[PDB]
Amino acid sequence: MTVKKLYFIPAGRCMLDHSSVNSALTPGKLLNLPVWCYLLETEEGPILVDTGMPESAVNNEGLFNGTFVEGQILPKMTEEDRIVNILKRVGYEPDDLLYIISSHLHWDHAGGNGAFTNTPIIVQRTEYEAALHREEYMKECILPHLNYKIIEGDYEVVPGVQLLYTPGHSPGHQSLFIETEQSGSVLLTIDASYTKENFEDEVPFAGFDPELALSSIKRLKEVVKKEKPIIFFGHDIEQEKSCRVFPEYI
Ligand SMILES: CCCCCCCCCC(=O)N[C@@H](CCO)C(=O)O
Ligand SMILES: [Zn+2]
Ligand SMILES: [Zn+2]
Repeated sequence: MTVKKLYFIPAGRCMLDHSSVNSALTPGKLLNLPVWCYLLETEEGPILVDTGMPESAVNNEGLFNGTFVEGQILPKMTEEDRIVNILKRVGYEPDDLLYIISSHLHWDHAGGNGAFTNTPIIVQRTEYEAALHREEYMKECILPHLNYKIIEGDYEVVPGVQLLYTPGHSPGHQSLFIETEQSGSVLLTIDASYTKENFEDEVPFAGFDPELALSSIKRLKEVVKKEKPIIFFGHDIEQEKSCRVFPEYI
């Protein structure tokens, strides 16, 4: 009925201009933000939520030089942060995983997807379709021959693991509502809100369709009012200071 353990796994970092976490701010200060993956230990097996950054980001802060985000996004990734290495240190190989869940196919969430060539990768149809043509998607995040499990809308992965369709930040973004043995209800917003203030205070942040993103935040607030979960945001430096991280779990 519940997930046995929910692990927060640091998967490197990325510098992002602060105007991407609060659209009102003047550009020109970068923030060193966490990149997360999550590992769910379930009765049916281990499930990995997101896959970190692509190998091209390893020791390559200048990855986005020459692109429309030059100077605004700089990966902070070492060899240790490649998802296969993270998993091996934790105690898994890619073919051990039951599912991969892609919140969305942005570069720091699906950069590791190519490592999983057998495991089904659960991703929203609207996200998959966007990734095929929109400029903000890297080739590494939309590789053609992976075992995609394309879904549409809300979806129950296994008992205790619910996906909530939360488009706006990206065209097919999805968040997770998890029931854990130790903590009960947990909401992982992922990038439906980078920070607590994006969520609680509806502070605008980077997104494909900010209006739609706000509607998804409103939807999540309805879920929160009903379920009273503990809530974790996508790239929140303040919250990171108090997060239990691997080998601790919730
Ligand atoms: C030109 C190749 C792709 C350029 C990537 C554009 C960035 C799109 C927005 C994005 O992926 N933001 C990241 C946060 C900062 O790394 C995210 O959604 O987590
Ligand atoms: Zn994103
Ligand atoms: Zn993100």
